[PDB]
Amino acid sequence: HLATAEWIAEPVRQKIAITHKNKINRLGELILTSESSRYQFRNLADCLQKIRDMITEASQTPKEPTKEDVKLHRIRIENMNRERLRQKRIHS
Amino acid sequence: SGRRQGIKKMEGHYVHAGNIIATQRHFRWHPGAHVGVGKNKCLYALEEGIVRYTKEVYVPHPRNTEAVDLITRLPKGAVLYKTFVHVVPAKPEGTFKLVAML
Amino acid sequence: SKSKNILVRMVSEAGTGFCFNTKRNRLREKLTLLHYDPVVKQRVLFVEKKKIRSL
Amino acid sequence: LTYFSARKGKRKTVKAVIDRFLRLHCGLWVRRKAGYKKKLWKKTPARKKRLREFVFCNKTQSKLLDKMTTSFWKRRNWYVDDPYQKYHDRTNLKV
Amino acid sequence: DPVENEAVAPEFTNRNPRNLELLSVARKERGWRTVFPSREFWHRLRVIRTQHHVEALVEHQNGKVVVSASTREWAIKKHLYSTRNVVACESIGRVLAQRCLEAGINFMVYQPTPWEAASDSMKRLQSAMTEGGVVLREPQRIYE
Amino acid sequence: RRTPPLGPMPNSDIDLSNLERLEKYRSFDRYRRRAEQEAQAPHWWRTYREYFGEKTDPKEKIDIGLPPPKVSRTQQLLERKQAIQELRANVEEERAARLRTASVPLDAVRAEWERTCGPYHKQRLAEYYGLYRDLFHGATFVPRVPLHVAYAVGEDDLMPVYCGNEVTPTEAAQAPEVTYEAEEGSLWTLLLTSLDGHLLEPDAEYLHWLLTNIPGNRVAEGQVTCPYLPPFPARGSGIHRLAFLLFKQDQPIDFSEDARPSPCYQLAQRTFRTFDFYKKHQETMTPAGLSFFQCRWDDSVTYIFHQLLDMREPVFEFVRPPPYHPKQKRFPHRQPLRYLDRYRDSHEPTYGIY
RNA sequence: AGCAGUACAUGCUAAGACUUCACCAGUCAAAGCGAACUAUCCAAU
Ligand SMILES: [K+]
Ligand SMILES: [Mg+2]
Repeated sequence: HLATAEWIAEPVRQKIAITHKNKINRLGELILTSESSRYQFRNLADCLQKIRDMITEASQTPKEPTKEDVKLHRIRIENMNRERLRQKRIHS
Repeated sequence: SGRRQGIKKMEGHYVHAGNIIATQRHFRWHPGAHVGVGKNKCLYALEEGIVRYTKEVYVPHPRNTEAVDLITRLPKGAVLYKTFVHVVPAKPEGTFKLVAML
Repeated sequence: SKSKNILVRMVSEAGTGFCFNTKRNRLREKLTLLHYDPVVKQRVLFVEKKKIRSL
Repeated sequence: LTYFSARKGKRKTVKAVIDRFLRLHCGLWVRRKAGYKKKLWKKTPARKKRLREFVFCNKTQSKLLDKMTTSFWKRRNWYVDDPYQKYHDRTNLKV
Repeated sequence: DPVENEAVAPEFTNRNPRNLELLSVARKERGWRTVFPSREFWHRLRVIRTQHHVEALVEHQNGKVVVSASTREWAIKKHLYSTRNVVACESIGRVLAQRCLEAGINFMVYQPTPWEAASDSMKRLQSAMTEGGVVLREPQRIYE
Repeated sequence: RRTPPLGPMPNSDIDLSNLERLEKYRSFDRYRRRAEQEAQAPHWWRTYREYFGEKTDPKEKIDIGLPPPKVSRTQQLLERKQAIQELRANVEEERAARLRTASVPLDAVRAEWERTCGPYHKQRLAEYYGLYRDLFHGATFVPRVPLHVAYAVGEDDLMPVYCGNEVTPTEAAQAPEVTYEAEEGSLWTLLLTSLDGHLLEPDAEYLHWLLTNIPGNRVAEGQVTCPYLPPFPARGSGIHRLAFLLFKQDQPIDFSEDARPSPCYQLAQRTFRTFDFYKKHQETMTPAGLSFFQCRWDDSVTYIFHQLLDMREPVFEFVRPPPYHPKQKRFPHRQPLRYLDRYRDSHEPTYGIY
């Protein structure tokens, strides 16, 4: 349960919640899964390493600027044209 | 002293992506839908599906000087035709599967 | 003894040591090229160094 | 091929085969392409890449290589950090 | 115990014709390398110039016409001195770009000939489309 | 062995006796114009159109919409010709065109376009988006009545719906503002349907909104047969079609059978099929207007599932078929070492009995 | 025909195929990364 995680710092829990909202379920539980290995030891180690990267990435405020994925590029152009269609209430 | 060139996959045959449909010294069969061309004019499937041979109107690229000269000298009303080979995609690109119930 | 084209080895100026053989006309000065260099993963100046064979 | 050595009365291995081939425990033989190191200047990148591949021998060749080598060369080995370790056993092979 | 609203089919069926195209996973018709123009697109801009009129179409690779602007239309014709000049070609681009955004069409390919591309009419028509939000270049297909 | 052609062969009318005297194309464009025309024509031989062209019923699509308005062509042509002569008379108009400074008012163009070609262009767009295929099982109507739907985004802004433009679920959280030209005494039905939203049945739809017996343009006074529900496209399910349908009633209609509770948060109760709904009321109401937009998942959708729908949010992924490999053989002659990796399921070393 | 022109990402990697045929050798190639974005042994190192 991310919100009530004493071990994680309160500013970090907020940043993790927005960044990894897609992982948090209806109950507010951050869910991490790994299936990259046959052995449960390696799978569990992958999940724990994921938790560590989340806390580290959260505390590193200057997120590195990087080239967007090709999927993001068109979505940016689509979002830009969608705003172009927005109009203003003529009489308000 | 002979070699084997020609249609590897006949009409209605099932091909996988990368299958060589035909090999030719010169363009005898032209690439249609989902059919790639190699450096040696080899025709290969770009998708999985059924091979089809059709007769389509031929329009060369505007910068293909040799071919553009031919069509410009044709009598008006005359259309060039060529044999094209196509692959009809048999399967969809993918499906949407339920993966989580958050 | 004589050929129209010469096979010569181009060495990268980066000092990595990557070299590739290339063909140039016999009656030409030492060739310099911006050939791609795998070691540095980018294009780099290449200097003609040694004659390998005559075609 | 020597089937019965003069001093031991035992079959002998053809050392020419050991120099050129790798035998996987599953019975496959790996080899290099002929001329992979020769005249690279006159070969296209695509031709050069397939020339440096490690390729399998056919059934007929594999059975011949098996006869030319004694049982020692067919034993299972457990070399440390062997690059071909995973290839010694076949997977999902119905036949 | 089982919520009624939580009944979900294992496979989702999206019948939207543009769904896979919008996601960039729909396959374009590759091939036709020896002939002109290419079929490797989802949507294309085609400009038909006649002796008296200018017409610009946005059509799917399957041959359907999504949106179109033509000087034959009275809505456009009444504001034009001439329907066959550069101004008409620029006006068609501006009108078509607006109709494209309204139809959710943001990307398409333009396949002109060497002389058509050089001409000022197509340069002005292309500029109007780009200034109207149309990119005139499609995103690459996502194979993996 | 030769077989006679099964019809007129191409380039057969061309008289070869006087080849020099015939008129040649002389240009790439003229040949291409003729080439495209010939391709469209039907041919007895096998063509690309056969295998790839869609197979649709030859019978013409039934028209279930309002009748076309009556126009006097003679008077219309008269006024238009006089309008162009007036415009061309101005010296400033000719100078602007010659100097390439003239432009057209986009707003005035769209106003006239809505009155004239707009209904037929909206029908073409609806046909391209499959609305007729999915809503009326291939039946088509011309949206004679321009339907203006806009979503109030914030206080001073409005997100319009223009037949396919993308609107986010956040912008569609509240019922939109709907306006149309209706004469006094008329009664209308307005429904909002999600063609691609249904999570259980492929062919079913969700009734997001249904207003019936609307007197004129007063949408607020229309009976709320189904309360408005925001579009909830599932995450990873792609782009969904949301279509507003305006029906022109011929008389007051009893929609008790189609009524739904207020609030209606049961997906079973909102399961809807426009064809079945229209089929029972075809006698009394005619499809008049059409608007639609494209919607994809956004953060606001999660609120709809957890709060409004009281369910867990379903997530989907686009899954491609597993790569094809030929049946593995015991001896893969001339294949690279990596051939064995194509048929390997685990990357970690295995030890068997040891 | 036992070559030439002219480029220097004739880079890397990798599904699936072809092949004079038996072998050896030879040939084509999607996607991806990065760019552009228009004979054997022998002998020399
Ligand atoms: K659905
Ligand atoms: Mg590629």
